[PDB]
Amino acid sequence: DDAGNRLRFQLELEFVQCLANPNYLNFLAQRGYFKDKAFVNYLKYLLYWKDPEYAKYLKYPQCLHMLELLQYEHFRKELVNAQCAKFIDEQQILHWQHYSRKRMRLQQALAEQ
Amino acid sequence: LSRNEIIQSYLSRQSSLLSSSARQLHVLVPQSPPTDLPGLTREVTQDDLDRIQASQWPGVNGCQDTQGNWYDWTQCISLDPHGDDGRLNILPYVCLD
Amino acid sequence: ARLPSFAIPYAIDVLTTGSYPRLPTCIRDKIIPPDPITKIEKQATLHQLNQILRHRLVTTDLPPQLANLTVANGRVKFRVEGEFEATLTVMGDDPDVPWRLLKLEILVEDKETGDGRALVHSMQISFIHQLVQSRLFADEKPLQD
Amino acid sequence: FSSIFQRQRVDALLLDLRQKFPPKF
Amino acid sequence: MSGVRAVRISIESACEKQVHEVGLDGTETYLPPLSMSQNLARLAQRI
Amino acid sequence: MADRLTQLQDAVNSLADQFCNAIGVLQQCGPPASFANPTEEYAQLFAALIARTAKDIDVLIDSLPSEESTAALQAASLYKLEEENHEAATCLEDVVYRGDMLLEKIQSALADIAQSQLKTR
Amino acid sequence: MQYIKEYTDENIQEGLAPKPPPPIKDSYMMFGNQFQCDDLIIRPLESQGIERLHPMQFDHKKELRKLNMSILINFLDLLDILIRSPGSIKREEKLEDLKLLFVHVHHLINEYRPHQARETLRVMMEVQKRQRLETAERFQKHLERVIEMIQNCLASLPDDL
Amino acid sequence: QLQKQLKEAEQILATAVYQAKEKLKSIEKARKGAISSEEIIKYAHRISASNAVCAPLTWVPGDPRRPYPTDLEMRSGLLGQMNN
Repeated sequence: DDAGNRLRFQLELEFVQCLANPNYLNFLAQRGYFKDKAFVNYLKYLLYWKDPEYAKYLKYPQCLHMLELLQYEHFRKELVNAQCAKFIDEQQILHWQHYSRKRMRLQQALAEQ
Repeated sequence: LSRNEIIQSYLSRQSSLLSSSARQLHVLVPQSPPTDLPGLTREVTQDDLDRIQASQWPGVNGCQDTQGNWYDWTQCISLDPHGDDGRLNILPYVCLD
Repeated sequence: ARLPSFAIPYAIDVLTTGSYPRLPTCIRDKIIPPDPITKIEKQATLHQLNQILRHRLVTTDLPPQLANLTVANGRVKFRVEGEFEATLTVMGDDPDVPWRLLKLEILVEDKETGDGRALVHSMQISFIHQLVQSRLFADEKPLQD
Repeated sequence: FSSIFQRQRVDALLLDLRQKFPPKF
Repeated sequence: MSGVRAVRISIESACEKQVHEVGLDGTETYLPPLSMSQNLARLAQRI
Repeated sequence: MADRLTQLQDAVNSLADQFCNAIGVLQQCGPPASFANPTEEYAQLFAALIARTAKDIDVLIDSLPSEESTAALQAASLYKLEEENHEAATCLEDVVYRGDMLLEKIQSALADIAQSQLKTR
Repeated sequence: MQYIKEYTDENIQEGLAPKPPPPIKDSYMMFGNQFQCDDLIIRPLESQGIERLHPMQFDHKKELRKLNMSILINFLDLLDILIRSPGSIKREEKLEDLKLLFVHVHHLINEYRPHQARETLRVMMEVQKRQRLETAERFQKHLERVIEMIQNCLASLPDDL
Repeated sequence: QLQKQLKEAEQILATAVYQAKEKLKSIEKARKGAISSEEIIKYAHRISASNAVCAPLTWVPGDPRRPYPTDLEMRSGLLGQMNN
């Protein structure tokens, strides 16, 4: 099945890079698909993205760290609170400006001497 | 867009100069007719790899300078192309980690 | 029009070992409790604790009366054969950690006066556990006390 | 959505142990 | 590119400084100091 | 970020921005005519800034690498570095092995001394 | 936003009835909204879409200096347009012209970006190699000290005997 | 006097072999994964052509772009559209 495999491939890759989103994670938590165990079998199944020949395709990288964090299951009972999801979002964005702050520090350290 | 005023124009000045910036420039490098794969076509040898590892090669392993100081790719170069106090600061080319 | 710099160390962290250490660990530390201790590391830490316990026993004035000791698995097993069983274990370094009283047991038994039951209830054994743990935290020469 | 009733003597012995060996924080 | 030869690198990932919590307005707190005997104290407590 | 290349990109964009700013200032504001001094000062400052940006772009261009170090010179050096990294790995493994054997021997010796000293009591 | 529900319905089962991972695609995909067909060049060429001013001599630094000077001289000629004949057709060409020049100044230095990428791998490998040897030497010095330490303590012990 | 000196030698060699086994563990993890260089360069281009893993250089809060997929990419993907 070429077309079925193609659609499963593309749909699964949009799902995991979508699963990089903390807000979509809060949506899945509040709308409560995490308590279903078909979903936990799916999330065990989705760890084939960690292979290099499958991680060759993941344009948004973080999804994989959060994917490990999803397998814990104490995690999925959590994230229904929007405050912790907002905290995860603040930490992701504040990490994302990392090399920019490194650039600012390096340019000011060059500027002072 | 509609109006530019002394204070706002001076803000533009300091922002543009802080983004951008006796000679102390890099030593000029000429054109290079021997290049290793296309130009000179050296069969893979060994002198070139030993030069790229250990010696000083001013087009490949670093940027040389007047006043003599050598800077490889991971370092930041401080220069002064103008006759001012303002110093150009070339950031590192690689930035390991 | 400009193409930003290629950020290779993130890609090296992807393709070699398929994860991302680079994210603030306060996510996993705040939300999730830490990972349970596996095997291997357990045996290595127990072996190091056995060595530290030997070297701590040879310094302290051990009670030489009838307390035959076996460093068995990080537990020094002070057992006088008549009456009393103690298991002791240090937590941290060699010089300054006090002792923990992991299991205390009373071997004195008569199945007639104690009416077919234990001579001392676990309430009183736990009380003596607290008392001897306190006098261990008094930090004298501990084993004599 | 027990106590075997010989514990009076053991308890008096515990009090004598408290006195003869005091706790030390 | 233009069919440049690829060679099998095996690069150690640099794991020296791990950011624990990124503070608001900069100031990351690199928590681990990577000790030795305190690892033994951690794993001895956790057993 | 933080490269000579991103510096050169930002310098070229600052050049284009100084072009648009220079025309938009020096056409919007001027003394009327006759068939001011602040505007003349503005013109001098803008010309100086454009010249400085051009000099900086030229210096950064001189700074980057040459048209020597083609990609095959990078690739062959990478190959040689992989081989020497393998050799350094095995050498480190050998020295670690010798140290591990010596450590296990001295550890067992110290354990036997401790056993004897406790058995004498 | 939605959740693939048919495959998650597939996953709840036992035996060997769960499904395998899909095979790798070596052709056009449609992730997100762009296509991202594989085997793409990292720098798509300038001949696909715009003009090309520079020949295959392509000695990057000389042509970058040429394009810098061409940008400045075309700005001066645009000032000559604004002085002489602002209603000319040429200014539209001129306001296109230096745009093309600016595109090339970006398009050359983007061609330094694979090279920089490859080169950072090289220096990382060198630093990697050096650090290994340093630890080796560090450890060997420690090993030597431990050996002689043991030796002198052994040298002490028959002197007690 | 044998014991204390043997102990200090043991401790120094223990820290030495511990740091050496740390570097050996990292080398052995690097041995497990070995990729061709052009695959690393290509993947680095896909990860940082658009700012996905490293932020744009002039970013202020309220800018639409984010290091996660984003609402528009989700609502315009195959996942949002083709099932709905």
